[PDB]
Amino acid sequence: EFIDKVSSYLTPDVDIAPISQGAAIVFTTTTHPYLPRAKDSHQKYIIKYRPRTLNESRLLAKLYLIPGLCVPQLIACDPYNGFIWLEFLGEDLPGGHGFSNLKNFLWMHDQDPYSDLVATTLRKVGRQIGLLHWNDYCHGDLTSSNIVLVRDGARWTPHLIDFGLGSVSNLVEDKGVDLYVLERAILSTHSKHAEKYNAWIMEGFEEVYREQGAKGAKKLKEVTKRFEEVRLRGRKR
Amino acid sequence: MVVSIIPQFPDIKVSLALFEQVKNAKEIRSKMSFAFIDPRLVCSGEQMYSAIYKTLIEVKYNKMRTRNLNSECVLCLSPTSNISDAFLKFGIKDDSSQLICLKFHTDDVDKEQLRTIMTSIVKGQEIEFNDDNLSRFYDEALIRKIYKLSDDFKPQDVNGLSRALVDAIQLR
Ligand SMILES: Nc1ncnc2c1ncn2[C@@H]1O[C@H](COP(=O)(O)O)[C@@H](O)[C@H]1O
Repeated sequence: EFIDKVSSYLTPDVDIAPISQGAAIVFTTTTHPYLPRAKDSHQKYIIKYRPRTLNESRLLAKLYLIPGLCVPQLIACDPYNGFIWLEFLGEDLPGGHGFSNLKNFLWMHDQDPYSDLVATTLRKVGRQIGLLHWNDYCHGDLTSSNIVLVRDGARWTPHLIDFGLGSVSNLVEDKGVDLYVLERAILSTHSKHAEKYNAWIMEGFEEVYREQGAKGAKKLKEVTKRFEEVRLRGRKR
Repeated sequence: MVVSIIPQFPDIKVSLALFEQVKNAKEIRSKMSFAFIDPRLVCSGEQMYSAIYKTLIEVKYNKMRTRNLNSECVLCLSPTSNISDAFLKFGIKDDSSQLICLKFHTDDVDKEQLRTIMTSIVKGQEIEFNDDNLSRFYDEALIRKIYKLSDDFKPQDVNGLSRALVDAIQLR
């Protein structure tokens, strides 16, 4: 019934392919929502439908304006019917290893992760989270599926997606919980290398804060302390 | 000139034309169906089309605020909701030397007739409505003031600037 309603809303002139359904439904389309045919610049786009859309759209727009932060373009918003159209980020990994989110990238490299490529990519993931928190934003659902790698030649450029549960916030408690959710998501694969991955991510996070002089150093101490407290309160005592 | 459709609104056509060396902007204003838009505030087709999209979403699914679709689209170019402010800032001015001529068509549009009508109104030279030509006439400093962009925002190119304007349009 969702398919009926969406295709009726869009009309038959907009192709759609469902790719994900959670507790929002996500499609891809080759049709740009407003540029004349062939005057757009990308092969495909994302349509995110909520049968909240406003919150996510507002956060995507605010984050784009922050130097260094990598988020998908907000192309169109219909808050009356619950549609957001976004830039499609990422691609299929070679060898059938899946969509280029962080989870799949780590699985692909899990037998041999000690490379410049893996360490550097994970440090860049941490930099994104560091920029987000430095600027007093919170992701709210920071798993390895919500970090998407975009190919840049032989490198990967981490982007953040899914700001449905995001917020503006200068609370260190919010920051620690974001970090803890990612740490646990990464640990949950049971990989022998999961601790090292989290270590590389934290290196990138810390680098961002230390680039902000004495003020950054003080703020970082605050965050890391709270993060340690969250870890303690995270398991049975 | 270009005639376009928004995919989910198949029966509405929009015509867009760009003019330079305009000599009679004051006259046009005094005789103000078309919208006459100041290209100093328009850096790309992406930005213009995003406002056309917003116009149709607002009118179909929320509330039209102004007289017609042409005027509603001028409002939808603005980051804020004061109608008079939008008309003043995004509409042509007495000193305008270029303009965008926009019209919503709610059959197939008679193009020869349309060109004749536009030429009877505008004293100036039509050029192609495209990004190469829009890139000649936008004023980044003015855009930054009107869309309230921070100096810390430093796009490397027009696409980067356009993306911020589209954001403002979609979230108005
Ligand atoms: N901008 C995007 N680019 C590529 N894939 C996306 C994008 N947004 C969402 N997805 C896919 O849709 C799934 C669900 O998205 P979400 O509802 O934002 O959690 C994600 O895990 C991605 O696989």
